[PDB]
Amino acid sequence: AALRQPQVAELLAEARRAFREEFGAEPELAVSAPGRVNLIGEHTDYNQGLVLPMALELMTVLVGSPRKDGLVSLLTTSEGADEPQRLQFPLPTAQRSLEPGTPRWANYVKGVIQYYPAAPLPGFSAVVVSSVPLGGGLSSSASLEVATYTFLQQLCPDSGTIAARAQVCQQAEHSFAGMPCGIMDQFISLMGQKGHALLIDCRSLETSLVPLSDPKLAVLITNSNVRHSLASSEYPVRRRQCEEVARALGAASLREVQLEELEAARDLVSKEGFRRARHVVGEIRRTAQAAAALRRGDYRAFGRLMVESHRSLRDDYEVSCPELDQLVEAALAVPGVYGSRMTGGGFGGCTVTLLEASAAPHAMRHIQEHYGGTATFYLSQAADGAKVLCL
Amino acid sequence: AALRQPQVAELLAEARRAFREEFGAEPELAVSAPGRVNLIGEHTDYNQGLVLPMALELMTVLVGSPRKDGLVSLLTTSEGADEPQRLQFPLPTAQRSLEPGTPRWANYVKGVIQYYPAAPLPGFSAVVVSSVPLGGGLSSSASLEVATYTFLQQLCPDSGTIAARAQVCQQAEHSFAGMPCGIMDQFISLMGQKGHALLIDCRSLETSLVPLSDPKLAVLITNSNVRHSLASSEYPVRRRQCEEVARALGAASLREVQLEELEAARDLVSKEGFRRARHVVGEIRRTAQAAAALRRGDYRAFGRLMVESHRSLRDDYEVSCPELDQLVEAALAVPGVYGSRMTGGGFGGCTVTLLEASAAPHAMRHIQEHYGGTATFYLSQAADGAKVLCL
Ligand SMILES: Nc1ncnc2c1ncn2[C@@H]1O[C@H](COP(=O)(O)OP(=O)(O)O)[C@@H](O)[C@H]1O
Ligand SMILES: Nc1ncnc2c1ncn2[C@@H]1O[C@H](COP(=O)(O)OP(=O)(O)O)[C@@H](O)[C@H]1O
Ligand SMILES: OC[C@H]1O[C@H](O)[C@H](O)[C@@H](O)[C@H]1O
Ligand SMILES: OC[C@H]1O[C@H](O)[C@H](O)[C@@H](O)[C@H]1O
Ligand SMILES: [Mg+2]
Ligand SMILES: [Mg+2]
Ligand code: NA
Ligand code: NA
Repeated sequence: AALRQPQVAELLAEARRAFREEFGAEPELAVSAPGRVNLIGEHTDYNQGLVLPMALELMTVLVGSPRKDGLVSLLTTSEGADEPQRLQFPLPTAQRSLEPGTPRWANYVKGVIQYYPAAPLPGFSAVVVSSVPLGGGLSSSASLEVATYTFLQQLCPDSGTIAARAQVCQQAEHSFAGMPCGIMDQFISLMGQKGHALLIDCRSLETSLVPLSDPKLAVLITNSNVRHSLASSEYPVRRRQCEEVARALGAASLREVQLEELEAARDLVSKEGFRRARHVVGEIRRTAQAAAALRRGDYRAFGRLMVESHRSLRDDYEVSCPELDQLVEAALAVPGVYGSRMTGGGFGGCTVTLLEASAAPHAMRHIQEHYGGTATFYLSQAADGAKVLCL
Repeated sequence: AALRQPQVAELLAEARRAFREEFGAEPELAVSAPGRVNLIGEHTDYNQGLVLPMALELMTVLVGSPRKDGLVSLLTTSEGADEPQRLQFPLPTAQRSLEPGTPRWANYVKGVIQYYPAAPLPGFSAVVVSSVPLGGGLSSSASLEVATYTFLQQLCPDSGTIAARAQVCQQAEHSFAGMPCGIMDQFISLMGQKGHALLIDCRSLETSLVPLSDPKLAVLITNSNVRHSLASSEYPVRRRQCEEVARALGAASLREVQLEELEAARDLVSKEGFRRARHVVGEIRRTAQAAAALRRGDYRAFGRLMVESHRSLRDDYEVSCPELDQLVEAALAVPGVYGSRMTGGGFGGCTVTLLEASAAPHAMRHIQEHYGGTATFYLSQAADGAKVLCL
């Protein structure tokens, strides 16, 4: 059975209750920002590549009020954050910028405040609630960042585009969480549309909505509930390796490189560098092709490209893990599935399976049996992106 | 001088004031929906073609409150609107539906109510204010429809998609306003992102957000301050003319006819229908070429394609008028101007001019000095789509 995904009104109700308790009054302001699953296009965003994510009904809700004292007071209800669940700190000033510290979870919020481009920002009181599993590879980090950004807009309206907001949150993750992420997770949290995946061009920042308007078609997310300790360990190593292959080929990014230049420049780069870069040029072509397939309603072919994505991620990019491999195989055994693959950064988190809606019950029953650990499941539809909730 | 474009704060404050005077208390809810300019792709939307509009900073703001008495009570502050500017009527029920009546401006709101897809809808009191000029060709009609729709979502949440909202608003315009528009104006008012043009495929309802972030580039809008009612007359004539050329060629729409295939099929259709179809099929091709020029920052190429769109609308489609053609040829004589063309329906309304930012002041002097009438100007950036405003 799939996990019940609580609606915005339920999270917003728990957020109001926890806030009213903590601060002594009803909060004035509220926002939501969703998590995400990448259908295909993994380890391409920081290579100026193509990705095809959708926003989930799994989301972070922030409620709060402005203060007059220039302090920030936070409570997260998520049990997976490092303690304390409470933190206060002063707004950054001309005299003193914020610095990352403990607890680590608040570094995400500190970073978005630090880089928020509009002034004057007042202090505020806020509670965070989330149905996005922390560390699940469904972007709880981006969801928290974009909820924070969208809350700050309610206190002090910004002047810029949705791309700039995504880049503020990305910068927060780089400087304050030490995670050199690409733009995808922030961009989909902001830009998601109900009943659509987004083809995102991480070079141009052009976005194409592709309809997911088909009740025969189900996206199943399977959480391995494994988080191996290569996560924010081997991810920065892959990004730097890609960037060295590009510079040693004289390209601004691997987006500017094709498999034929790469094969011809094999002696200019490490054996490992070649393999990383082979995944990325392949993956960019696969996600352009997969987008076109999805538009024409050719699920068979989209599934094929998904399974080629998994193989490439597992062997050439080495960011899968026995648990994710086992889920992907178990899912491909089930009559009615088009494809299955790891989604997110890897070394744990979730798989994304595309299949016939009528197969979902069997798919779940099968996968859980044929999995060593304990999988949770989500039947997900493409959700809206970040919005204001008027209290 | 460009005409001042009021900010959302100034429009909220006017709407609340008018709402306090009329209904005796502060409104509970607020929304906004923008007008639009079409950069290229005219009279293609209802031919299942391509369009490239952007949302304007000109907008409609609805503020209101739910009622318990199943009544709708409305006031517009637009002095352009036909008398009376205030109106009360019951919601439709099982037995009885709303019908188009008088005043005509209220039919846009009656229409969105009648075809609003979710229940139950309470009665409501609302004030509308607008900075979109009524009848000026920047789609005050779609702006009013989308702001009404977005307001109805606050009373009674809907569960369909962004495209289904555009269709409800299009249907209201067809049945209640008697104007068989395509989907462009409703779609951009819903889907507009600040700093972006929207490439809409009106066959697949696929959309691409294309960035417009060269601040040396500007979009000048010149209102002719003319409108002939050769327009409400000839729009539906052009539409059926297009439908009978497709039928006569065995195609579902002119989107299925390539330009060279149409040139070789001259003998299948009237020499009038032929020229109508040549505009359309060629405008669809020009829009894909214009999108591609935008993506590589070729404003010269974009500009020349706008001028071909204009010459085509003037000669082949015959929906320009002397005022629009004087405005265009005056703009093209200004150094720094890339292109100029009539935008929207025709027979009046505005031109759109792509020029160097630093040339705009000279262009406004030249165009006015060389125009037989009284031009008004707007220097508009790509703006946001419809949204909720929290009071
Ligand atoms: N709602 C939340 N409350 C507290 N901390 C959160 C919340 N959402 C995310 N986090 C923080 O972000 C971290 C997860 O980010 P990351 O390791 O990139 O995984 P993912 O984004 O894939 O879930 C958590 O360990 C925690 O620090
Ligand atoms: N804010 C408004 N208040 C009242 N009526 C409005 C408003 N905005 C639009 N309308 C209605 O829409 C009509 C104009 O639409 P139309 O003739 O299609 O021109 P356009 O959409 O190009 O401005 C007005 O005459 C009026 O009936
Ligand atoms: O595709 C891999 C994926 O991994 C993590 O989710 C990062 O946050 C994204 O930017 C992206 O790099
Ligand atoms: O492109 C011409 C244009 O004309 C009018 O604005 C209609 O409202 C739109 O649907 C479109 O057909
Ligand atoms: Mg993350
Ligand atoms: Mg109109
Ligand atoms: Na199991
Ligand atoms: Na004049």
